[PDB]
Amino acid sequence: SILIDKNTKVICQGFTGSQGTFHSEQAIAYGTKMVGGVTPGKGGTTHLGLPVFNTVREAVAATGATASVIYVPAPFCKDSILEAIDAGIKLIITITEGIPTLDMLTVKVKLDEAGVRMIGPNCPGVITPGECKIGIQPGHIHKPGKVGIVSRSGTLTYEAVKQTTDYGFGQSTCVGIGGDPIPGSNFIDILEMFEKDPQTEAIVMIGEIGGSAEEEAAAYIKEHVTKPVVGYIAGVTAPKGKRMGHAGAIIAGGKGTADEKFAALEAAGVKTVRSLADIGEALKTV
Amino acid sequence: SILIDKNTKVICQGFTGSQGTFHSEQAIAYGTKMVGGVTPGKGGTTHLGLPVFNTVREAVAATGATASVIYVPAPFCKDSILEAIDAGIKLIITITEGIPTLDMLTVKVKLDEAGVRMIGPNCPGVITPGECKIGIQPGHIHKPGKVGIVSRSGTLTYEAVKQTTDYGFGQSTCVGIGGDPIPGSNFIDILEMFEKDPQTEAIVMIGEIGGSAEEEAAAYIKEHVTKPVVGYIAGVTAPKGKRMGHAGAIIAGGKGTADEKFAALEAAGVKTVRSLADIGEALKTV
Amino acid sequence: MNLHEYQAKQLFARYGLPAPVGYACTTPREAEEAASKIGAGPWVVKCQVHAGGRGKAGGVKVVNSKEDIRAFAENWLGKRLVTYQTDANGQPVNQILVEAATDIAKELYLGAVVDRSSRRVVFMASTEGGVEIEKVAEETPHLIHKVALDPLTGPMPYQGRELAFKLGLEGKLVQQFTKIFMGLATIFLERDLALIEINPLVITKQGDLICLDGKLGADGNALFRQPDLREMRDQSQEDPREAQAAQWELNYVALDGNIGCMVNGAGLAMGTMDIVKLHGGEPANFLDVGGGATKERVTEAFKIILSDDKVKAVLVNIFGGIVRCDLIADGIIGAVAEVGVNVPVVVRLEGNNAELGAKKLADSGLNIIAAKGLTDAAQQVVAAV
Amino acid sequence: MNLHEYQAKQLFARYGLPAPVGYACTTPREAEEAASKIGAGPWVVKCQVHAGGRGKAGGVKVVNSKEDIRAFAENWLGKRLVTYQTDANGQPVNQILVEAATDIAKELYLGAVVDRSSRRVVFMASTEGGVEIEKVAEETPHLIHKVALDPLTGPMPYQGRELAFKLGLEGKLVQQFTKIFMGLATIFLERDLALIEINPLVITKQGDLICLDGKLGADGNALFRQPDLREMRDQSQEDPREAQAAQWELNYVALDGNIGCMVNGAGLAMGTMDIVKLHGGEPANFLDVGGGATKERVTEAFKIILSDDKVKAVLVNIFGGIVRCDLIADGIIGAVAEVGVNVPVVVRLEGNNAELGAKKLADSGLNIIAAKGLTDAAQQVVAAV
Ligand SMILES: CC(C)(COP(=O)(O)OP(=O)(O)OC[C@H]1O[C@@H](n2cnc3c(N)ncnc32)[C@H](O)[C@@H]1OP(=O)(O)O)[C@@H](O)C(=O)NCCC(=O)NCCS
Ligand SMILES: CC(C)(COP(=O)(O)OP(=O)(O)OC[C@H]1O[C@@H](n2cnc3c(N)ncnc32)[C@H](O)[C@@H]1OP(=O)(O)O)[C@@H](O)C(=O)NCCC(=O)NCCS
Repeated sequence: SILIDKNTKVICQGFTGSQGTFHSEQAIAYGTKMVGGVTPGKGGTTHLGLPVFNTVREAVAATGATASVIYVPAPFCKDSILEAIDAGIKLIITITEGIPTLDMLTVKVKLDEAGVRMIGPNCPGVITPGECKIGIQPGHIHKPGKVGIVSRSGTLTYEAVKQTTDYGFGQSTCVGIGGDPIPGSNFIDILEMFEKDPQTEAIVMIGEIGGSAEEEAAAYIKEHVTKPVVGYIAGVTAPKGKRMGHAGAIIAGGKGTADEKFAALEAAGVKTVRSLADIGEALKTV
Repeated sequence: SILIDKNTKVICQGFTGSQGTFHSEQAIAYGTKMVGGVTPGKGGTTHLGLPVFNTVREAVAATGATASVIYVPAPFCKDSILEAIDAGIKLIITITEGIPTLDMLTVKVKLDEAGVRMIGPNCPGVITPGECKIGIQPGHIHKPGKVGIVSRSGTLTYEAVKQTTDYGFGQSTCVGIGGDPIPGSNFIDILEMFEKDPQTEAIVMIGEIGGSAEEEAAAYIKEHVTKPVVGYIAGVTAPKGKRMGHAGAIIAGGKGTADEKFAALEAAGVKTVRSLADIGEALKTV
Repeated sequence: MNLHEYQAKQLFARYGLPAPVGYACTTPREAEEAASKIGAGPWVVKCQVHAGGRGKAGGVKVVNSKEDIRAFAENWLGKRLVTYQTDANGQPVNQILVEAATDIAKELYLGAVVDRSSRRVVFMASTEGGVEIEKVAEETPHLIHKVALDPLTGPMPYQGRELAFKLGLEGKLVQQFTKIFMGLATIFLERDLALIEINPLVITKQGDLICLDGKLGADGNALFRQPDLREMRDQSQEDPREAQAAQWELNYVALDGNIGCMVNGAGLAMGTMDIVKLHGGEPANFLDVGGGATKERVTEAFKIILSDDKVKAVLVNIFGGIVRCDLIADGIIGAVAEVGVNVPVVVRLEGNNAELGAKKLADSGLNIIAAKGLTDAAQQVVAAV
Repeated sequence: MNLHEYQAKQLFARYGLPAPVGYACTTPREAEEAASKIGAGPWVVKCQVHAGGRGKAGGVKVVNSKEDIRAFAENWLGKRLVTYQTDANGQPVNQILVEAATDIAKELYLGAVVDRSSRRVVFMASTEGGVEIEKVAEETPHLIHKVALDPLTGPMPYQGRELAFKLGLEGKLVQQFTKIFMGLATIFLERDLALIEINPLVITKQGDLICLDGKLGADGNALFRQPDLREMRDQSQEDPREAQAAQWELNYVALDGNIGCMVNGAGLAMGTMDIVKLHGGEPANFLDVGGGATKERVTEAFKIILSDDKVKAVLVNIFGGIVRCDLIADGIIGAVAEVGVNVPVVVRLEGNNAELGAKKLADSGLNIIAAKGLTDAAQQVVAAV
């Protein structure tokens, strides 16, 4: 498993909001170790049984949490990511969609300089089937197992989760890297973790149009990944030039098409599947 | 010797200016390996026999220089430091006095992130008696030898240079860290170099009022410096609250006085000398 | 979102960057009165649409008399201009730009975009002005120089001189180019843009730099903090269904196909259209249900999709959500009767009550086919059509 | 350089930060007309000098009638106010600030400085308002909270709320404090300041924050890019000799002593006065020759130093330079005759022609003593005096 586990103590920034409440009730159900949360102004209260603090530092000194999940609207996201990092959290998982790209540009530089990890933004989050759920995914589809999944899309991840469960494989850790143009973690940061994960026997890598990370990964895989990777790319039928729902989903400059990416995955010796329906199958074969 | 040597190939940013011309003629005389220089607009010409380029990158690709000395007026300094760093120079020596502190604040952060070294600003520069002179100091006072000097003031350095030459010791490398509030290199970055320098047998450390670096060094010495260090601090008679010529020379907040610093040097087991005239003497004794 | 030329130009003016003197006009009367406010001609008259390739399409002319102004304005105002970058319908020209003609000595290219690969804003310059920069990259990629703004420091003049020199500019033009690099980088940052393209940036017969064309793209996600820019959007330039879809939290993009896809998830919607393509179908659109598949939301989605009339069957495909698979099947069954869909709908539900829901669908009696899995769902519509 | 209170307040206004309504006045007529422009009294009248400790010195009073306004203004305009932070002469009060009196519920302390140790701008807040923050640090250092602006990101609101909470503020005041933290950090950065001290920042009986006092320090080195701030300097608040010295590229600071020091190098000048102190002397000033020791520059230096009349001997001490040790000795010998120095001058020259130069001095016949080394030079003046 990578990133999170039965031991990760987590706080929620945006705890008393709609999504913050909702999806925190589910993590709690799941057995996730939510130790408390943050909403400025509401400190001193208690929500879902957990204590609510005024500033992330207050929360961290009180609870010892090292991870944080952020359900704060775009306009204040960058301030809440920066606060978290400044308070000594080492893992940030941001669900928030709609963050301005330039806000992300700077936060990423700070993330890296400070060595803090962010999953997201605009992402379903993270699950280690069996121990930890932080995110919005429906946990009843998962099963503790040996495949690790990284995706650039949420529901698309659920298709693969449900195949690898049905074919009996299950999952080490499912990771959604988000659909924005500049995410806090790319494929490479994540493939490197899976490769080093013993519970991880094969890797499912789901991507889509736009950018060049899949390509960038195609080439890191070839050189540094020894487990088998089955890759699927959504987008082949996408118009050139339009944003396909996800903010980073757009073929900009006649560049970053579905077909280029499949084609670069093959070379790296990746088992590209051209029908999302065959992820189960192909892994069976691996 | 530290930092520079008979092999360091150097370029000058501000080459065709008054000070740039003057002090470049002297380095050249000294045997310093000036390989060329930069003045935007004057590229394609030649000055003091050396080629003049339009951008520091142009100069670096042409000559292979790894050090640069900057004689560009305050208003454009930060842009010229940033250019140098971006063009792949690893050692910057800035003479320029009058740089706004906040310009220095940001440049320092960039220096450190990029691992480039700056000596200065507002400093006499650097000399390895015998091989290299970059700076404004009068080279005829020096003598190749075994004492290493770091100072927060220029002419004050000349007093010690001239004692250690007369007492027959001479110098490994003389380093002026500048008199501004936020220099690109402090005492500690430099003591660490001398300590590791075999040609360096004892260290002369000259400081003055304001800041707390001497103190910060007093405490690094105690733990990590095994050669003998003789320390002198100029300022004892300074009024509290006024800037004493150097921009960083001011007792701000009744803090950073001459006496505190002597007192913190003693503890570290430093041979404080209360008369600048006895630096020669005290080292004789060490 | 995109800006009109005349709107970029006016921003350039606010920041002190050079552009020709020009007027944006809405009636031919205004277009021919501009002639004498500008000067002696000749003049350039230009159709204002968001798309490129206007020059080639006839939407840009140099003219010699007020009479020819009035004539261009009369020939275009209210028409749709179709350019190689617009669709079959082109875009409505509701505005003409009349500016002073320019004495072109040389044409350069100055642009900036956010480089995903480096995670930086990157300005690119080149000597091949008046040409799709895409062609120049694959073709003479060495004829393009770049710099990258540093987030800690903001744009700096050495970056601007650096590029000025690379372009072989010398003298007052180096500084002139520099100021223009400083101003654009600042507009970029201050207004949350996503794209700048000055093509051509022109050296005049008189030795000055002047941005001749201007093409801005703002970042939709920052509009919450760019009120002025919020106000400059021209809806008329967009497929109205897209904006209509967004009001009900959906993400439509229309296409050329007989098969409709309603899915929850942009990644899933794309995977779904690809699965339909792959089994011989031709998807007619991307639709990504943003809010939970409520009845009312599900209904809208039907309207939008079926607004296109080449549509032959609808594939709905829903994996998960905050609405129970049985509740959606109701909404669907409902939408179909009330919106009056007369096309077969194949539906893949997957989640809670999936099986229960697929039974309500089947029993309904309507022409709604419950697929047994996705690959099945694909094959049936393709078949249905 | 320092700003007056009334000048800080006016900047605060430009950035939207709260301060009392007040008028800066130059004649008592203006001071008493302010009463009714402000409102009902009572009112606060305050002497505008750069120094602190005005309250204690009598330079700040609350008053109840226009008559008392006119009386304070008449009693101070043109006088020098001496505060525990000014010298023996105090500073000229050429301006009185008349503002509305304030309903003080609580007094906090908000300040920012450039922290050399961390190389960051650091804002410090505390609940002990109305007190020298120096006392509070050594005394109850835990009663002070700090944050540090990040250069990459600029001030952020979590830093402002963070501190609001630490001060125990809650509610609208947390946000109010936050806005004030955001505005000051921006003024700091945008105007190249070196120091901000709002003491006290006051919570009013009505529940709002208001900066009651304001004390700004700009960074001299940036004035080249702060034109407005350049214009706000009050020379009258400075020793005129310091500004006079700076015109001729010198760095004077006067002191209480009988012995003058003219040296080239701020580090050397300080080392020299310490060497003179150390051998029983009392230095009367710091003087750092900025430009080469030319005759004309050397002369000025004499005037400045000897402007003080407790001066008993002058120690000149020059190690190095772009002027040959013999040329300076001429300039000196010259200065002495032409400026008419009637005090012994001991002179240590060191460099090129040092020995040659010390001979011109000796032969001169004037009362100029050439020292044989620095320690010697010190002993002789101390002796001379
Ligand atoms: C982030 C998002 C979930 C917030 O929506 P919401 O919960 O509906 O919003 P609310 O206004 O209800 O709650 C936000 C909370 O943040 C709090 N808040 C604001 N700024 C904050 C800060 N800096 N620190 C902490 N909390 C903050 C608000 O005060 C609010 O809680 P409150 O009501 O108790 O005051 C919504 O913007 C969003 O991004 N939706 C899309 C999610 C998505 O599609 N993700 C992709 C996954 S594949
Ligand atoms: C830096 C300093 C030496 C410049 O003074 P100068 O040489 O008298 O100034 P000039 O104007 O004569 O020369 C500066 C040169 O920089 C050039 N220049 C300007 N910006 C530049 C840039 N970004 N890159 C390169 N060169 C630049 C100028 O064009 C000029 O050369 P030019 O005349 O051929 O055009 C002066 O500001 C200074 O700092 N003096 C104090 C030095 C000192 O006391 N140091 C402390 C040591 S203890």
